[PDB]
Amino acid sequence: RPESELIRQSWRVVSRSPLEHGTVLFARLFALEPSLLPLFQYNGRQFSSPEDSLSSPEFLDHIRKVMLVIDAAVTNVEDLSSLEEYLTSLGRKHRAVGVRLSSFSTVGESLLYMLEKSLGPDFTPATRTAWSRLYGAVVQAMSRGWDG
Ligand code: HEM
Repeated sequence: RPESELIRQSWRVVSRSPLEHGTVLFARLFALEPSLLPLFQYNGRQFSSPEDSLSSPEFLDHIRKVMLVIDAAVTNVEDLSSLEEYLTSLGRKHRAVGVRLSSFSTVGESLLYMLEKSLGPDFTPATRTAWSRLYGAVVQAMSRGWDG
């Protein structure tokens, strides 16, 4: 795919600083859907406010993990048979921690938000569309984990 290069080129900008950019993604996510905050239960404690998650090493590690999985998707943008089974398993894991599959739409919007804000004018409509397609494919693989 040649929309694979829009993804690779737009990801290089953000992939150099995964935590900063993933923080934008999660800040956006909780602004859009505050009910996701309690799903991050580290040491059986709930974050009261979004900003509390940003002081949590475990939550920031989760942002790193998310950026690593997105980086794997970018690396395999032509692929996604390398990752199908891993994503399913990642879906099952999220289902288990209580994430509703529908929340991954908000995540998608957060990721697109974050890429728009990082790329400015370089986040063309084509780049947007490419990412929506890639993210959609990632979620489709993960959705198998909600065993449907
Ligand atoms: C609504 C959005 C999400 C929520 C509420 C969420 C929540 C969680 C929680 C609570 C865990 C277990 C604790 C931890 O490892 O920190 C987890 C694991 C993980 N999440 Fe997320 N997550 C979300 C989205 C994502 C997305 C979109 C990705 C990937 C692009 C992702 C990648 C990971 C990874 C890599 C793990 C470790 C899975 C394992 O090996 O056990 N998460 N998530």
